[PDB]
Amino acid sequence: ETLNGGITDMLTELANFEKNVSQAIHKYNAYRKAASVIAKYPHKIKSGAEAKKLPGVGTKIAEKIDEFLATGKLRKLEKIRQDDTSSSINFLTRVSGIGPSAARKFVDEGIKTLEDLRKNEDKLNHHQRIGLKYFGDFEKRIPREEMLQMQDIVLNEVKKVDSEYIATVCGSFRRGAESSGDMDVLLTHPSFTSESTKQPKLLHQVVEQLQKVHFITDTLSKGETKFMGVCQLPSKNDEKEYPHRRIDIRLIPKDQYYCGVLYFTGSDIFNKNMRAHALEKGFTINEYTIRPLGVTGVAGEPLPVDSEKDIFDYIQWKYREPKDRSE
DNA sequence: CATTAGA
DNA sequence: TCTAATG
Ligand code: NA
Ligand code: NA
Repeated sequence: ETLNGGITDMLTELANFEKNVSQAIHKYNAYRKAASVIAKYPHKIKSGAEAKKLPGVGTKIAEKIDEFLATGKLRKLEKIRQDDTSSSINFLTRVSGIGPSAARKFVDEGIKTLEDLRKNEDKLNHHQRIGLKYFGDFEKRIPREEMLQMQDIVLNEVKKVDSEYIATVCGSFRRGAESSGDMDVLLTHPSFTSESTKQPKLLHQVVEQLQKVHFITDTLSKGETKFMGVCQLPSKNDEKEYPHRRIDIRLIPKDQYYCGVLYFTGSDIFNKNMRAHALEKGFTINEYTIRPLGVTGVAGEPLPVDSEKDIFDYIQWKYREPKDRSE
């Protein structure tokens, strides 16, 4: 957690670079299992050889660990950190819609900068267009203050469209959080579940409602169950307009709402931990259901959930407010 | 780990 | 269809 800090830090810098800059899946997959285990290690790594005794650590990484142990730096790391090209890839990538794949391509074409991007908006598809368009706003965190405003809006229209709809703002926002990266709305309706063959309109209707009143201002992607777009708070009695914020709404079969809601609320850790608990308690939990575990090894049979409570009860735990779903 | 776009 | 990109 800190005893192995720079080493795992370096290890991860390395990993990242294989993946994005080069296309070295393996190498990259390498650096990471390494960084995974040396991080688990209970003692201060004093040398290569020592590290070396670990699973995943090879001659390769070892060598690296020595140089870094020996001197506060690594050359390769020093070179990459300099390198224009690899620098560029790191940057473009920050643009929603721009992955490494495209990052690479643009670069080799000569688009390195943000400006570069503009002069060639034409080489970009929609997503990247918006991504570029709202680059600055997309990077800004979302105040809880704002979040409450946003939330207030969505729940409102959603209702007006159908009073039978159930929506939930999941994420850190849900768990207290003073800020947030983007709004996630979990949605379901009673006429939509595991069997009942869809009703795409169900998503569509609300997306529409939202655009109608000007909340959603762009669409990154609209499918029949997942909409990914852009929103914005009505810039009041002017002098101050709001940022463009990413937003995603997802339709869920009423019959899996809670797991889904559980899950999305996180935290990444509470999950696992909650996840690990249900196992002993003779169960299984994933994004959608909860299945009693059978002896033969595994087993199935989706248990009936009407609230986040049902889940807890099931596994006989303490209903934990979201606020405290921190770990 | 799954869904949407794209070409 | 495969492949990319967010989540
Ligand atoms: Na080893
Ligand atoms: Na990006």
